[PDB]
Amino acid sequence: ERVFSDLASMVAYPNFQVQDKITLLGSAGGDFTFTTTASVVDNGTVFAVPGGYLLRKFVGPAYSSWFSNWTGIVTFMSAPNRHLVVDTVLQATSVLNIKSNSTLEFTDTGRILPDAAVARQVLNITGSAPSVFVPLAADAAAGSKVITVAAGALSAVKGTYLYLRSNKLCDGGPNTYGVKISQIRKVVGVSTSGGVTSIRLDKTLHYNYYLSDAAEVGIPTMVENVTLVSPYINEFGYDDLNRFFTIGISANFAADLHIQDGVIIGNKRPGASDIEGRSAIKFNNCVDSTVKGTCFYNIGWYGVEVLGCSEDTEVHDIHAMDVRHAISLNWQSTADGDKWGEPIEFLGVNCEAYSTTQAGFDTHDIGKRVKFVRCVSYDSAAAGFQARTNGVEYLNCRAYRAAMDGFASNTGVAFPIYRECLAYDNVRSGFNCSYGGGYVYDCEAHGSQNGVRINGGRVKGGRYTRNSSSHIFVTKDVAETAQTSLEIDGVSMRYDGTGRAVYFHGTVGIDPTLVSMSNNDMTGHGLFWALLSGYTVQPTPPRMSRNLLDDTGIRGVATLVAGEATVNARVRGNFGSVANSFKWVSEVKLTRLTFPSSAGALTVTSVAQNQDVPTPNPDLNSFVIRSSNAADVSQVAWEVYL
Amino acid sequence: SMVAYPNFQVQDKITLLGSAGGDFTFTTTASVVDNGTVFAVPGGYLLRKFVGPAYSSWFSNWTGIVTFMSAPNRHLVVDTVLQATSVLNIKSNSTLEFTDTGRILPDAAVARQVLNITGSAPSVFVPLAADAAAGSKVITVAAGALSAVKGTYLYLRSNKLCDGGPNTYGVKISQIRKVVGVSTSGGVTSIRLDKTLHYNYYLSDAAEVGIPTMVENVTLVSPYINEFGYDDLNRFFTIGISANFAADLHIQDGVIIGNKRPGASDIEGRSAIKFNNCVDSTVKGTCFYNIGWYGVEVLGCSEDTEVHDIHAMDVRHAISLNWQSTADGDKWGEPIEFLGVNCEAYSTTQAGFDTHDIGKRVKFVRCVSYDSAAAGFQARTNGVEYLNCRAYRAAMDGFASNTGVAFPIYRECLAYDNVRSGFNCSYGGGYVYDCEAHGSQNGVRINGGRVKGGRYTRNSSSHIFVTKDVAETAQTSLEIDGVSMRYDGTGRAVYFHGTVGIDPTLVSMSNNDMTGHGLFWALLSGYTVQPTPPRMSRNLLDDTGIRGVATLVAGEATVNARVRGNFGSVANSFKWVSEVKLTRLTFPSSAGALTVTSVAQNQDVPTPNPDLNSFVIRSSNAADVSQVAWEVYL
Amino acid sequence: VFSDLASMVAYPNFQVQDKITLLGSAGGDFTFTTTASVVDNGTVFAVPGGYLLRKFVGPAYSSWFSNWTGIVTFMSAPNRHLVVDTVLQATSVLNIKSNSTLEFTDTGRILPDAAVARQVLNITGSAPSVFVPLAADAAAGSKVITVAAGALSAVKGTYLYLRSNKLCDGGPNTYGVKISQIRKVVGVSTSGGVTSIRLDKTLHYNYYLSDAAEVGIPTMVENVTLVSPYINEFGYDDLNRFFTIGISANFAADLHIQDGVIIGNKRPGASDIEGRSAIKFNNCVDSTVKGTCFYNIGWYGVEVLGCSEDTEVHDIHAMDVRHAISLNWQSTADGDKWGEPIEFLGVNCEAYSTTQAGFDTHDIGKRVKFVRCVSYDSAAAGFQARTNGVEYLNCRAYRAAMDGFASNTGVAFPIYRECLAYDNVRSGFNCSYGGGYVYDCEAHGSQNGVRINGGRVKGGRYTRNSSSHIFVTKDVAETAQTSLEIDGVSMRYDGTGRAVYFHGTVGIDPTLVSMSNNDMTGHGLFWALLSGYTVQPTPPRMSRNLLDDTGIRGVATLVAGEATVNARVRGNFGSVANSFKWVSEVKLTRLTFPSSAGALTVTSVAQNQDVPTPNPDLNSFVIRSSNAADVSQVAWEVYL
Repeated sequence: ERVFSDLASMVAYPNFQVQDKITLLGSAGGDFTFTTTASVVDNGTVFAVPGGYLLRKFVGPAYSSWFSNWTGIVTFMSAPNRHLVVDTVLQATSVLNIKSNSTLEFTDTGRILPDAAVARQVLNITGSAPSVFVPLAADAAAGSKVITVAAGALSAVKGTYLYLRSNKLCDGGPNTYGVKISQIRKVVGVSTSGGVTSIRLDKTLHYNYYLSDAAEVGIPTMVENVTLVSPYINEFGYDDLNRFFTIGISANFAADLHIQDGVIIGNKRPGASDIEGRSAIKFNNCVDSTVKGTCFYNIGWYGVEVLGCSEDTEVHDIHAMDVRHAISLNWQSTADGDKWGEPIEFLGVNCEAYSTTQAGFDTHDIGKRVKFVRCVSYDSAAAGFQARTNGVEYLNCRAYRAAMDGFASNTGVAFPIYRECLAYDNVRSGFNCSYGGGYVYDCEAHGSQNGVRINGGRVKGGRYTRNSSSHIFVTKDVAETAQTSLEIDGVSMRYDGTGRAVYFHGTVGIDPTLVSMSNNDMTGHGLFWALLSGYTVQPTPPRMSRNLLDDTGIRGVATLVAGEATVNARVRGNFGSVANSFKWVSEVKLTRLTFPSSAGALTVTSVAQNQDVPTPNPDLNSFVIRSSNAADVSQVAWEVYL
Repeated sequence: SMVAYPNFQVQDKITLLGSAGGDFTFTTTASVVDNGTVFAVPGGYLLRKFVGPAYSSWFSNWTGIVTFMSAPNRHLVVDTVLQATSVLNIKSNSTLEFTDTGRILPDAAVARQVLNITGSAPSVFVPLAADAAAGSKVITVAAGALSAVKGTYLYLRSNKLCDGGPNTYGVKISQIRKVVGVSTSGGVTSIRLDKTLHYNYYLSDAAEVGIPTMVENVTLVSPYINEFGYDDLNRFFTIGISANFAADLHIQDGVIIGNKRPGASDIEGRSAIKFNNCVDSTVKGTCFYNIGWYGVEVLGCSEDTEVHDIHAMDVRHAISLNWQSTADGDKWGEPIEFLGVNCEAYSTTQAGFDTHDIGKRVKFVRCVSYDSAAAGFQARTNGVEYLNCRAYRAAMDGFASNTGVAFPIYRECLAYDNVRSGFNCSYGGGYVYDCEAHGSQNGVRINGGRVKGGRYTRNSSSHIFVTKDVAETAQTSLEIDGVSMRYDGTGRAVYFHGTVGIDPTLVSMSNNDMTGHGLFWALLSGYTVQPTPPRMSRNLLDDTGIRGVATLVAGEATVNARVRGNFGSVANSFKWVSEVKLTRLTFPSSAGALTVTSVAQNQDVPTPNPDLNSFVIRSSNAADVSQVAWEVYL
Repeated sequence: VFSDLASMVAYPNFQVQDKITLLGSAGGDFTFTTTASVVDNGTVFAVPGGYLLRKFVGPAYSSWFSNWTGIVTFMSAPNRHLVVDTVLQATSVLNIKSNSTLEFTDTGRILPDAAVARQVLNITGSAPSVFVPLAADAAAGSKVITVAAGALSAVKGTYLYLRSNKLCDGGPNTYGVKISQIRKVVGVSTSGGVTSIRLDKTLHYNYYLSDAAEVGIPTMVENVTLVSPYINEFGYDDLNRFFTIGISANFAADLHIQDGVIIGNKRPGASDIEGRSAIKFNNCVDSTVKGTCFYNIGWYGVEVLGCSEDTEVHDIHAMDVRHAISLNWQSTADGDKWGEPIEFLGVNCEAYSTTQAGFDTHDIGKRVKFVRCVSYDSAAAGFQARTNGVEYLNCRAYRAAMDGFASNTGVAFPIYRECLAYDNVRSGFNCSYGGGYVYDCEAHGSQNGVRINGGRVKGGRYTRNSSSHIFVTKDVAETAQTSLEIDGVSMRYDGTGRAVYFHGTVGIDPTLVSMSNNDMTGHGLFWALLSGYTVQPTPPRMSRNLLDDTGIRGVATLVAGEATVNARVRGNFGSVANSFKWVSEVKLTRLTFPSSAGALTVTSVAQNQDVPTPNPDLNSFVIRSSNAADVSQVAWEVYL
């Protein structure tokens, strides 16, 4: 039974015995056990004394308020299997490394303030790539459950990881840097027969790993099962104290790293220029890792940066304000040598971005199986969403007030897919997939120069309004890009006092006959449903089927007399030869409703359009129904389409 | 008795027993007594020594718990059954967490609120120095007009009216923002905000800004308010958890029960959870039973609010975004950016999921309403979006708008056995995309907009009902495209309501599946003169006798087929006939232009046989011997 | 004070007033008591004269306990919160009771007994011991049920279990499982000899007196939270260390399982073992599994059966299991069974290398939905529906050995919305058993993109399918063909299969199919495949499809009432049984209006037949007028 009023008194005491009950009072107080066994001093949980060590007695988490200084915190977390609650405002003077099976948790008022003297990383979760590789014993196709190596070449330990690579190029996107393939897999079974060890993986392979590509495998060092609960890195007012950092949380070769909530603020001054590499959270070669609920303010580079062969990565519920990209999947520069890995299986869901300096949500030109679900970007300085890898899918995303395009692909990028996405008041376009096609399904764009820019693919369903030039702009990024077939079907693209329905860009080589337009609502555009520019000669129109161009004077019944009737109706057409125009006429569907013996074959002719000045009256447009039988007196139903 | 003890000295080492007691320190420094972590004793105070959370079991009384929570930076674990006699206020950077056994029983002597999380409105406003349009990252005020501290909040308002919906009360705009940057130059202070402005804030509307005192960063973990059996004890409350001017309030799981008797009448204002002027706040997983008013009420300028995974049973609305009555003076704020996801409602006394007539960017995703006494879902603000929601057995409509409300959007929503209709957007248009309605009087009631895709069955009157709430509402164009609305022994495909002035020519019907309806694909009532029909393009009406090949003899062939039409003049009917598509398959020199005539329909005496209906293909060339493929559409 | 526990518990003269401390392992403060206590050797110890109780606030810790037996004893009561901060070696089932939480630190584990395969965690209520008849019919949607006054005592906040002889109606129900539901009492009143019991949730079947509808009081285990359960560990198979069921729940309410890892009740990649599911929910309500990972499981990852209602499975990863998720039937071979799942959500789940279907139901269950789930490398299907009207939203199947998505014998109309199927061997979607609704889906890399006997294929996109994109067929010839709408589908030629294959062998009538506004570009004369017809069948109705991309719109000027137009007009006019007779729809619109304007028609369709490669830029048709003087300019558009 030994009681001490302060730390210095306790640690100077020379008479401790192992059977003693020991108590410290004050801000780091607690109960202690004396031992002679060599213990790792950290001045919070272990203290040196004459004759041995004092060990704080506790179950559950450790608390930062137990520690004398930052140095001790770093020492404590240098070991695995730690649970530390940050319940004080810590002043960092070095990087804090976190090891396997560890949790760092913050209370409402816990903080790590970075060092104002030197910009450095705050939290590191750092594994490493293999130092040596062995060849696969045989090719392993995509979908393989097992890989094989020569017996004894590699220690395969169940529950640990392997890192596979080859010279095959990443294939998710254009991959302009020529990044090579890699994947991280967990060993779940092992068997050896005939000199070959067969290693069963948790997940199957997503590329063909071939010996002709020097397919090989090594053992990485992973940091696994790290939880960061409510990390609070820096604090508002940081810019008045010149207090910054580089990367907030940097992970490399981590597995099951889960980041929940928290706030990461201020590795640049508010509203200031971007700073290369200064991402808030960076996942490099991480597997089964997540960021859920974290908020980001005033970040020099990306909110969450995902690169290398990061696989089964998810970002949910983040709010990112004044950052370069809220989320960016990244490439790796091969300027200085080979690099390996693209992200595979990425989900961003229910995330919000405000005032990004570049695209709200971004990929670079590699990555596979990338999905964004119910994300929203507001007031981007560039695009709301930018896809640079192929076939990125967007489900129910929204972009508001982007300086350029709500959603866009980019040079050489193939067919992003937009489903029920909504674009409002983006300056240039709602959707810009004019670089290499797009699939635009049930989307809406309102308040742009053009609702969609597209060179080929499909615009199916959806609704477009308040677009000053046209609702759909068939164009290219550059003239060299190939136009492909474009279907526009079931789209509501009515006239609302603004632009035309569809703009064909002759300037860059658009052939309108590669477009087909079926069952669209183009009501109100009259003779001005199309905009054309840059044509040297009048081009042939798209195929057009059962579109709606007018809402009045569009169905009725006529009675022939002597084989003919004149019908007043909003029939329409252009019969001129002006180069930037189409020659076209309404499709008038005729059906016979009485059946005299003089019934003949019916046709539409004599289309006249009222050109009263200054205001034309389309209700005095007319056409003639003529029968091949000059005695025809049939009643004929008529319907006017485009 | 520890507190009555005469002679404590600072050095003295201290222990309170009693299984919920502990270790203590003496001090003379002034401390706030709560009889749980701090006690007055002659000469000074005893402070409990602990790290991590406090526990309710440490406190002698509810009043001590209240005093403890009256300060910010508190973490309290409720590990006992607490008997409230006053409101528990929670302040910033605080957590209230309940164990499996912890509970707050409401005050039995006074029905009152249980939890309050209450910030305050600004005490003074200053005008904006310049117009700030929607999308503005910065606002300006005269230098020295107020002190804007980075990390703190601003409350902006003007006389511009909220614009999310009809706004019949004339609620004015407001928003709450966080200061992230401040610069002063040339007598103007420019304040950079976390999030951009969502309205124009104009000097002409007396745009102004003040500093609210927010309660920020509160977490309520598994709140258990009241318990089953409460009604036998006559133990109720008014509002369970009331928050105003809060930021980052997060409520997780828990159960809130019983501010009315089970199945009893509603009580105005008795919401389980109320969010007024709250930002970045959420309710996830909570369960609600026997609530007099709304499960989660959301009002004022609440922005970026989410409700996930709740279950609400015997409540007025599970979720309701609200208006504010301006009868006694101006009010400010509509909700902006609201998500309800994966929520369930049972036996609501009014709509399952609701808005009033203001609110912007409101979305409901995979929510479900069962057995509502009114609608499953009610939109009273404009452009509410519903994704994959479901309504079962509502007493009126599965999904509905209301008077004056524009264009709800329904995407892949499903309506089953709702008495009146699946979807009722007859008040001001609707967009009904790939939806389904089964088991109603009418699948969809709609005055204008779009019904695209989807599938309709078991509707006794008709699948689609083109009508209005009142004859004075405008009919607008209606597209009906790609809809499956087959005959299944019940109603017709489309009902045109002449009584309220519906002009069928404003309707267009393309590529729908109307198989089986025969001559009775349309219902019409209230027409005094036969109306002109909708445009119709390549719909399916029959599945048999609908494609073949005919050979002309002397320019003619008679073809048996399920061709159909009505040629009469009855006011409540359409004159129409099949679209028969003809294509030539052989190419004699006598090939002429082709036409359909002599449509005849069988009228056998018990049941007509449409396989014996016929038409004639006639050529303009009297010697034509062409083979002609024919296909029958509506 | 003491220092080890033989030492503390040997002490012969404890009295109630003593202040006691154990130093070292499992250390803390204690007090003495003479009241009968449940010895657990962690929080309660027997001592000369009575018992020592550990003093603490908040959770207990497994590090406090001398052995597994004590852990089991502690958790045998309700209202327990235990943190597993050690590696526990199980030798018996751990039962968990109401209002309890079992939480694991990253290193905490339960290692199963290597000597005997048994269950690890049990959360076990019980069915009623007695039932009483309903006093009146209670239709679906009822809020209240009635019983004779005094027949049963219904306590607010407790539960009821309702059943009748009516058969479960979610699917084919080949075992004849009967209906049941679990409901919570929220109100009770009695009048005129009848007790009316108000329920939390409404009834989802008609409960009729003619079906012997009855109700009893089950004993539920309620409010159990399992935080990060870690069951078994990698390398278990080297120690022959297995189990049967990992977490088995029956008659539980508000059981919530968060994260954790369950591994190894079979050897890696070994044969399935009947019944050895990782998690099993039987007759559970308002219960969830979120985040859990599963490896090397003999049966199902999550098994859901009985009248489990309002069950959700989110965010799981399952690798080397029979099914990741399976809703189950109950065999009635030895007697009557009751209950089908009602209201089930699977969201954001991932399956790899399942030995059978990735995500599964058997032939009962109502209101089943899978959202954003993904199956990789299934040895059977990615997704299998055996109950009626299972809905799939934005789900993905990759490289299944059979079908990406499939129904099965006697199963009606699964619904696929925006689902994606890649490189599944046989098909992307196989709903050829009983119809399907295939909406905006994609299938790439299969023998056939979709196999279907009736229903709708609407929208979507199909590529790289070796036989055809759509296969109109049946499982067996006895299955009914119903109408099939194919509309708005992109099913272009890309060097692989045809657009649509009509299976005459099983009696497919092509006229029951309608094809409108599809993109069939590139297929030329080979847009259909037919087999097993003995007589040329009549084709589907076709409306405004795209078959060619070049030579498909122009303007012709008639001369003497005719113009020859070179265009990619197409048709087949032969009689070969496995072929259709058909021709392009050429839409004609007059652009000039001479007095000699007559009615227009297409004739003389001529198609180049150069060997080995035909040149369709040499195909032609003639526009002919009824007026031999017609000189009209005529717009022409070529469709299928």
